Amino acid sequence: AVIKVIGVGGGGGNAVEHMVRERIEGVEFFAVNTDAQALRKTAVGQTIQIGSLGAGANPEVGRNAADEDRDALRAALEGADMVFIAAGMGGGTGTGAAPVVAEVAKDLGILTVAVVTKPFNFEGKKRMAFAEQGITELSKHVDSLITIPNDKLLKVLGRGISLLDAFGAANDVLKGAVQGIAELITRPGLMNVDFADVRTVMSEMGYAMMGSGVASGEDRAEEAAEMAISSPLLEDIDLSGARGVLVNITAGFDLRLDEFETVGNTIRAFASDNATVVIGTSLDPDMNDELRVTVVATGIG
Ligand SMILES: Nc1nc2c(ncn2[C@@H]2O[C@H](COP(=O)(O)OP(=O)(O)O)[C@@H](O)[C@H]2O)c(=O)[nH]1
Repeated sequence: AVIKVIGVGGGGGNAVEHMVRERIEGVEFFAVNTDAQALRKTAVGQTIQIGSLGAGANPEVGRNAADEDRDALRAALEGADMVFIAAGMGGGTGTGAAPVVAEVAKDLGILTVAVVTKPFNFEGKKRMAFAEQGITELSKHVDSLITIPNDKLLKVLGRGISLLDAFGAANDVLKGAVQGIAELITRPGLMNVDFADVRTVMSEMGYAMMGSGVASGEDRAEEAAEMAISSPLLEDIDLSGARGVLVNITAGFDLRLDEFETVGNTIRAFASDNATVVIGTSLDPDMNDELRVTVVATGIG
């Protein structure tokens, strides 16, 4: 199983570095950027410089830069069963280069999943608009596109929170989407899913969203699953309208087979009977009494 994770532009590079620091098991990390100094400071193993004033923040340099290096991108990606593309949309490199990265992955026939953010509203109308044109182009070359509007992450951390901390939160959610999907394959627990099942729920489906919950104690299965369903990242989504649902139960060695059934029944309660629902587990030996449920609805709208 060969899974590659590609951070594109500055924000995406910070995200995959965060995934590298905290470890996602069984995947290869790449950083793609035009800024050579950015890639030198990055702690990711594989880095791919693409491309030949106030012209870096323009998506078209990013697109042209990646069009000029398709063969370099193609060589990094080939041989992969699943590619994840991480980017903060809104800039010049991520917004322009990520859809080229995607098209290259999908023209090689790889299951291609985008996980990207929309900028905070304080970043200005211009970056909000850039981000939306870039997501539109991205959605044409990806099997699933998971969007994270950064403003939802204020819904749990308000305050006069640090700009450092706001973007650390976006790093964390990007990592949770990637790890929620990937480690169902690379780190299965008692109930393993097939790669075919993962393929069926993500493939040629369009818009997706992610939600997560964690819980402890005798009822952790029900409360973790219901916390995921009511995650603010899923607020405006009618889970009964999603054509696909992927569910990752992550626990330690103490996962009970009746807890898996309880997460399953609770998710299937809110899911349409005409959807593809896939419930799998992941084994994290250092989780002791905590149970994580991550829900990915695909094929929405
Ligand atoms: N996850 C994450 N997102 C970021 C970070 N910094 C910026 N962003 C978001 O990414 C968007 C694009 O910025 P950036 O990646 O630096 O521009 P680019 O390199 O031209 O694509 C910004 O509008 C921010 O909303 C970061 O450190 N981590």
